[PDB]
Amino acid sequence: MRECISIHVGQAGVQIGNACWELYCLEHGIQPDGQMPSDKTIGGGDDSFNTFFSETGAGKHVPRAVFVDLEPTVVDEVRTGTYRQLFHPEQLITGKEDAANNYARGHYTIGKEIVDLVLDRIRKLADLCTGLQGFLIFHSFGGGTGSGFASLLMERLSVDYGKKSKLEFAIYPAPQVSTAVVEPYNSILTTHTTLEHSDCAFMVDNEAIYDICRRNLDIERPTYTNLNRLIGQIVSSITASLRFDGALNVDLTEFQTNLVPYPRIHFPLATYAPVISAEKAYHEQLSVAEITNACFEPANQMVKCDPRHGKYMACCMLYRGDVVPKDVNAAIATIKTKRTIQFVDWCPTGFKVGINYQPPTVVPGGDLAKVQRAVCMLSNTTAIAEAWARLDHKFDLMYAKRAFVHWYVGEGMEEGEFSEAREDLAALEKDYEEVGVD
Amino acid sequence: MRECISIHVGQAGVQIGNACWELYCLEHGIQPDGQMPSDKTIGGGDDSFNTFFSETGAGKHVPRAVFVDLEPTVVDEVRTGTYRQLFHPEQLITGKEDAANNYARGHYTIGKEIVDLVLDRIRKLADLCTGLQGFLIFHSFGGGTGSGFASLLMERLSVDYGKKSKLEFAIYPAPQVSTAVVEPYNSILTTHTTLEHSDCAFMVDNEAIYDICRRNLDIERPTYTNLNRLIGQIVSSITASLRFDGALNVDLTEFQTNLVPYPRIHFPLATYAPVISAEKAYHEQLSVAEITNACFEPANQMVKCDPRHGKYMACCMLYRGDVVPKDVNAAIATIKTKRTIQFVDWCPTGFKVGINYQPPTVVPGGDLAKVQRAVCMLSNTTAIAEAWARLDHKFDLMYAKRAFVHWYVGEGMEEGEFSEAREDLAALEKDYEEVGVD
Amino acid sequence: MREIVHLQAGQCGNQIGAKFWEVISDEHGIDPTGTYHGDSDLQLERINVYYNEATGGKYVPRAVLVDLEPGTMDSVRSGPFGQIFRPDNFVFGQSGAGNNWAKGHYTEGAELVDSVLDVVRKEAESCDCLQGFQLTHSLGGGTGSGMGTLLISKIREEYPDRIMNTFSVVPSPKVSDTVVEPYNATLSVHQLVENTDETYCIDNEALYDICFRTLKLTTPTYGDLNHLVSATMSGVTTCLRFPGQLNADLRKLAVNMVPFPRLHFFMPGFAPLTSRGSQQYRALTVPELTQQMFDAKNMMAACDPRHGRYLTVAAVFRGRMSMKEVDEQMLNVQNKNSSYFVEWIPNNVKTAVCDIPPRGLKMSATFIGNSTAIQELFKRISEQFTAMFRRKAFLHWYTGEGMDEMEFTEAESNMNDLVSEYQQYQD
Amino acid sequence: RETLEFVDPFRPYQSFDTLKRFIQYDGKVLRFFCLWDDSTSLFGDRREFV
Amino acid sequence: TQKHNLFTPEPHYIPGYAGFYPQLRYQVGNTYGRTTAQLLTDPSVQ
Ligand SMILES: Nc1nc2c(ncn2[C@@H]2O[C@H](COP(=O)(O)OP(=O)(O)OP(=O)(O)O)[C@@H](O)[C@H]2O)c(=O)[nH]1
Ligand SMILES: Nc1nc2c(ncn2[C@@H]2O[C@H](COP(=O)(O)OP(=O)(O)OP(=O)(O)O)[C@@H](O)[C@H]2O)c(=O)[nH]1
Ligand SMILES: Nc1nc2c(ncn2[C@@H]2O[C@H](COP(=O)(O)OP(=O)(O)OP(=O)(O)O)[C@@H](O)[C@H]2O)c(=O)[nH]1
Repeated sequence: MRECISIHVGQAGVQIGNACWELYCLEHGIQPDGQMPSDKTIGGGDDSFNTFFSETGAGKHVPRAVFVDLEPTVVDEVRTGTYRQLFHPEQLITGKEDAANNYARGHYTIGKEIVDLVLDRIRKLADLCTGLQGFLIFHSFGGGTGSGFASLLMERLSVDYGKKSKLEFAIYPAPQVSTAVVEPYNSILTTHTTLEHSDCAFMVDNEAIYDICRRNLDIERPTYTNLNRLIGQIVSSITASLRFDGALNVDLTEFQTNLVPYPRIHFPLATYAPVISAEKAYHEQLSVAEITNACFEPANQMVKCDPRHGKYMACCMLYRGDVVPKDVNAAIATIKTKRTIQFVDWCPTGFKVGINYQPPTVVPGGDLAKVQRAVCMLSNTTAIAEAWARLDHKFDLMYAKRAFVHWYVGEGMEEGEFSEAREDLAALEKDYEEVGVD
Repeated sequence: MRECISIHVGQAGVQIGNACWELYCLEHGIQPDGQMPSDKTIGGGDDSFNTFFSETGAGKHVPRAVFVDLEPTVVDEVRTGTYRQLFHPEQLITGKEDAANNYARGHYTIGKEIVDLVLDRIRKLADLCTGLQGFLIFHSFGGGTGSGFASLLMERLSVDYGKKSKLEFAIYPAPQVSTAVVEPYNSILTTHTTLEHSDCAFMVDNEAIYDICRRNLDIERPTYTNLNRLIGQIVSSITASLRFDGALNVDLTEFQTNLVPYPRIHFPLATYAPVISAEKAYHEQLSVAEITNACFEPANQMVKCDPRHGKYMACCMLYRGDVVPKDVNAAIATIKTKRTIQFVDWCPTGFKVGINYQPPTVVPGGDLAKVQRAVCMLSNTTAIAEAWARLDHKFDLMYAKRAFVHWYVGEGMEEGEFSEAREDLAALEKDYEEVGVD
Repeated sequence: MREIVHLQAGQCGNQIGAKFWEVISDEHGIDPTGTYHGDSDLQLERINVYYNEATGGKYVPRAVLVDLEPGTMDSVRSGPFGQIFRPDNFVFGQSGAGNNWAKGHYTEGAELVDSVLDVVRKEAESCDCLQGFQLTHSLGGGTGSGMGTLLISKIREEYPDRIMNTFSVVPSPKVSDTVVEPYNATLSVHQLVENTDETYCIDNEALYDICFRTLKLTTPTYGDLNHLVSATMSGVTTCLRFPGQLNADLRKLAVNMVPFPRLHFFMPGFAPLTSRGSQQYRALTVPELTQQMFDAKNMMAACDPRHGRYLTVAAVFRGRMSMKEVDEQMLNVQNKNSSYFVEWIPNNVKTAVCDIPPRGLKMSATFIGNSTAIQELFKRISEQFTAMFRRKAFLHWYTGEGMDEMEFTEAESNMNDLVSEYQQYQD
Repeated sequence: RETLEFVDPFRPYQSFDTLKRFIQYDGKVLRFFCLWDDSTSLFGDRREFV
Repeated sequence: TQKHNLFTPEPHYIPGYAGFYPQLRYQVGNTYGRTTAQLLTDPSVQ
C-alpha cells in the first residue's frame, strides 16, 4: 500500500528526525509506552500508522525510519530518551569513529564495513513493506558524517533499486556563514555525486529560518527545538496526503513528474505560509488571499534568493485544512494576473494543488499558531544559480591555493575528482541560464 | 513403537546430554524427584515419555540414554547434581583411566574390558524397547575420550545391529582454533573408520555458536550452559516429530533417505533460524518469510562455509509451531526464484518440510526467546570440503615431520593406518569434486 | 583409582618439601596437629590423590624423606608440620656427605638404596594405582644428585608404566658456590636424560630478580622463594585434584607438550604477582592476566626465550573464567607475535581452565614453557666442564672413589648431542 | 474456529498404577466383629464372623 | 573458598563416588547407605 521508509544520516540529521517522530506520534496520539489506551486501533498493523509505523500483533509501533550516525554521544543520549523503547536498537545505527568532516573518510575509510549492515536493515524492512513508494533521506550538505556516508549509501540503494523514488532533504550551506571551510569542499563532492542519482533534492537555510523567528514568530532567542518543529511541520504537511485525504489526493510521483523540468536540476524550494506567532492569530483572521500573498512575498522564503532576479518554473501548493476551490482558483488567478511574477513563457501552467481537509494541529509546549488553513509552497525558480555562483568563487580560491589538501591526499585521494566537480558545477550554472534564456 | 536410545560418549559429551535431559523434563514438566503430581500419566510406561523416558509401574521416568565416560570427575559431580535420582547408577558408565587424547589408547588399551559391560546395557535396553528406530550418538572428533572409545563401540553395535539407524552428532574441529595439536591425529582416524559404518554424521562448531551469541543473542560472555542449551534445542526440534505430531509427520528414516544423495558422504548442516534475544522478539515480529531469509543467510550457519563457494544438494526445514502451508510453500517458491542460492541441476526439488504444531517453549532460567514459529534447517552443500581441505594440509606437514609418533608407536602402532586414512580423505575431496561437477 | 607418591631428596628438597607440603595442608585447611576441619567439600573429596588415611581424621602425606645429615631432619621435624610427617618415612645414612656425587651414587647409596626401595614399595602397596611419582631435588645438589640418579634408574625397570616427574633447581649461573658442581650436574644430566621424561627448570637468580621486581621487599627468606615455586608446583597439581572442565592427567599433558623423546626440560610460569600497593591498584582482568602471564619479567625459570623461539606452550588457568576469553587471548597473542613461534608447529598452545580459584584470590593461572632458551644453559656448563676438564682439576678424589675420565667423555658427548639436537630442531 | 479449536492436536493418553498405595498401606488390616441371623431358617440359628 | 556445600543430611551418596568419607573406619555394617547413614549421623566431634 502507500508507505515509505525514512533515512536520517548524521548527528545533524538525527535530532531533527527525532522531533519529526515526536510530532508524528502526537497527531496519532501514540503514547511513549508504545500502546494506545483501552481504545482499539491495533491489529496486523493496518491503520493510519500502516504508512509510518509498524504496530504488529505485539501492539508496539515500529516507525519506518533508520537513524545512522558515526558518533555514539547523541544517539546513546536519545537511546536514553523518552521514546527509546519504541525505537529499534540497531535501527539506531551508531558508530565509534568520525569522518572528521572529510567526505571521503566517511565514504572510503569506514563506510565500507557498515553499509553491509544497514542494507540488511533496508532489505529486512523492504520485505515487511508492501508498496514502499520511496525513501525519505534527511542529511546535511555540510555533513561531517552526513555528507560522506550518504553518498556511499545513496548510490548503493540506487544501483540495486533504481525503480522507486528517493527524496532528499538537507540544510543548505549558509551563503555567508561558514562553520567549516572544508564544508564547501565536501558539499560540491556530494552534489556532483548525487546529481546523476538523486531524484528530488530539497534545501533549506537556517539564517532565514532564524530571521522568520524574530520577524513574525517574534522570538529573538529560539532554539533548535523550534527549528526542528518547523521542518517537522514541513515534512508533516507533505506527508499529510499519505495520512489523510481531501478534495484531491496527490503523491510524490506526481510531485516528481510535475516539478522537475528536465534531468539534472531537481532542486525546488519549500515554503510554509502560515508561519505566525500565537498571540497574533487570536485577533486576526486567515484566508487564502493574504497567505497566498505571504507565500509569494519574497522575504518569507527561508532561502536567500531574490525571485525577481530569477524566473519561476513550477509552483506546487498544498492547502491543508478547510478550503474551497472557488477562492483558491480565484486567488491563484489573481496571481497569474500579477506582472511582477515573471514565469518563464515555457510554462503556460505551473500550478500543482493538493487539498487536505484535516486542519494543521498545534503542538503541546510549542510556539506555533492555531492553523485551520495552511499551505506548504513547493516551487523552483532560476534565482538559485547565484547560490552555486557563491560556492564556486569560494571554491576556486581555496583550490587554487589548495588548502587542507594534505589532509585529503594524506588519506588517499587526488585532485582529479575535485577537478570533475568544478565543471560538474560549471555545467550546472551554464544550464541554468540556458533554460533561463527563452 | 516410536522410541530411540541415546548415547553420550566423552566427558565433553556428557554435560550436553545432561542439559538435553534437563531440557527434556521441562516440556514434560518432570519434577526432579522422578514423578509427576497426583495427576494420572503413569502406567506400563506409555505416554509422551514412552519415546524418551521409561516411567514404569515404579512411576520414575528413566531416560533411554547411556552416559559413558572414562574420567570419574565430571560423572561423579553430575551424580551429585539434581536429577541424579532419575539417572541409573551404572547407566552412568564411568572409567578410572583416560585415553590422553589418544584415539587408539581409547580404542585398544582399555575399551576391550568395558565394551562387554556396555554391550550388556544396550541389549538389556534393546529387549525392553519395542520399535527402537535407532540410536542417538553424542560424541566429538577431537575427543580425549570421545574419539577412541566411540569408534570401537560403533564398530561392535554395527556388526551385530546393522539393520537400524545410527544418528551421529559431534562438534566439528575448530578450523583455526586448536586446543590440541594431536586433534588432527584422532580426527582423521575417526573419519576413515566411520565413513563405512556411520549412518548420519551431523557436525557443529562452537566459534559461530559464540559468534551468534553476541550478534543477535547479544551476550558477550555466555557459557556452556547457553551453548548446550542451543544444541539441546536443536536435538529437541528434530525429536519434536517423535514427541508431538504435525501437519505432516517425518522421521529419521525419511531424513536418512531424502538427505544423503550417495554413499560415503552423509554430512549435512543444521541451522535454527529464530535465534534472538528476549527483548528483540518482544518488540519485533517473526514470520516465515524473514526467518526463511535468515536460515539461508550465510552468516547464520554454525559452520564456517560460504554457500556461494559451494552448491546445494539437500535442504530439510522442520517448521515447529503455528504455521500454514500457504505462506510456507509460497516463501520457498520465492526461494526457488532466488538466483544466488545455486542448487545442483541434478535435484529439481531438494526441500523436505516437517511441520509441527507445538510452539517451542521458553526454559526457566534461560536466555532464549518466546518462539511461536520455529524451523530446524538441515541442508547439505559442497562448500564443506574446505574443512577437510583445511584438515589435510595441516596433517600432511605434520606427518612429514612425524611429530608425537613415538607416543603412538611406543604403545603399539605404526604408520600404515595413518597412511591409509589420508587417501581416504584424499578420496573424500576428490569424491566431493566430481559430484560438484555437473 | 590414580594417585601420586612424592619423593623428597637433597638438602634443598628438605626446605621445599616442607614448604610444598605445608601450603597443601593450608590450602586444604588441615590444622598443624592433623585433625581436618571440614570446610570445603571438593577438598573433602580429593586428598586421597595425595594423602592416605590415619586414625582420627589425620591425613598421612604419601611422601618419602631421604638424606644423610640428621640435623636437617630435626629442623624439618621441629618445623610447624614435623608431626604430620612420619618417622617411618625418614630414611637416612650414618655418613657425612661432602657432596661427592660418586659417594652418594656408588658408596653411600648402596647400603641405603635397599631401604628406600623397601619403604616406597611398602607405600606403593599401601596405595592402589599411581599415575606415578614426582621428585624434589637439585641437579647441582650434591647428595640429591647422587641419590636420585640411582633411584630414578631403579624405579625405571621397577615401574616403567607410571608418571615419572622430576623437580630440580638449577644452581646460580653467576656463581655455583660448589666448584665441583659442574661435575655433579654434568654427571647427573647424562643419566637424567636417559631416565627422566619431565623436568622442571628453576633458578634462584631469576627468583632474586623477581623479588627486586614485584616482591620489592629488599630482604626475603629462601622459604619465601620456596613459597613461590611450591605455589607453582601446587598449581600444576591443582588440576588433578580439582573439578572443572579442564583435562588433568600429566599424560593428557605430556603427549601434548612432548613432540620428541629427548624433550624433557620445561620452563614454568606463574600468574598474577602483585606489589606493594597494586593489590588495591589492579583491576583483575584476563587481558591483564594474559599480558602479565606472558611477560619475560614474570619468567623465572632459566633465562629469556627472546633469544630463541617457542616450541610448545601450555597454560592452566585457575578460577572463574570462560572458554571465550582464553580463546580470544590466544588469538591475540597468536597474532601479536606470529613469527616468534616455530613454523614446524602452529597452534602450539595447550589450554586448561580450572574453575576452582585458590584460597585468597579468584582468577589465577600457571604456565609451562618449552622454548629455545636452554641452549645457553648447557652451553654455559659446556665451557665450565671443558675448562675444568682441560686440566683435570679436583680429580684425584673421584679416581680414589673409583671413577675414571672415560665416563666424563660420554656425559659431555651426551650433552653435546643435546646441543646439536636443540639447535638442529629450531636452527 | 471451534472447529479450528477442534483442529488443535495435543496427543493425550492415560494409564494407572497400584504400587505406591500398596506400599503405603502394606501389612495393614482392619478387624471388625459382626453377626448374621439365621433363625429365619428352621434348622440353623446364628453364627459369628470376623 | 567462596562456594557452596555438599554432604547434605543423609540419605544421599549413591555408591560409586571417589573420596574419603569422615570416620569410615568402623563399617561393621554392609551397605553403602547404612555406612553413610551413620557417618553423617556422627559429626559429634565438637
Ligand atoms: N541537520 C542539522 N544540522 C545542524 C544542526 N545544528 C547545527 N547544524 C549544522 O549542521 C552541520 C552538522 O554537520 P556535521 O558536523 O558534518 O555532522 P557529521 O557529519 O555527522 O559529523 P560531526 O562533525 O562529528 O558532527 C554543522 O556544520 C552545523 O552548522 C541541527 O540540529 N540539525
Ligand atoms: N562436547 C563438548 N565439548 C567441549 C565442551 N567444552 C569444551 N569442549 C571442547 O571439546 C574438547 C574435549 O575433547 P577431549 O578433551 O578429548 O574430551 P574426552 O575425550 O572426553 O577426554 P578428556 O581429556 O578428559 O576431556 C575440548 O578440546 C574442548 O575444546 C563441552 O561442554 N562439551
Ligand atoms: N636447602 C637449601 N638449599 C639451597 C639453598 N640455596 C641453594 N641451595 C642449593 O640446593 C642444593 C641441593 O641440596 P642437596 O641436593 O640436598 O645438596 P647435598 O647433596 O646435600 O650436597 P651440597 O649440594 O654440596 O650441599 C645444594 O647443593 C645447595 O647448593 C637454600 O637456601 N636452602
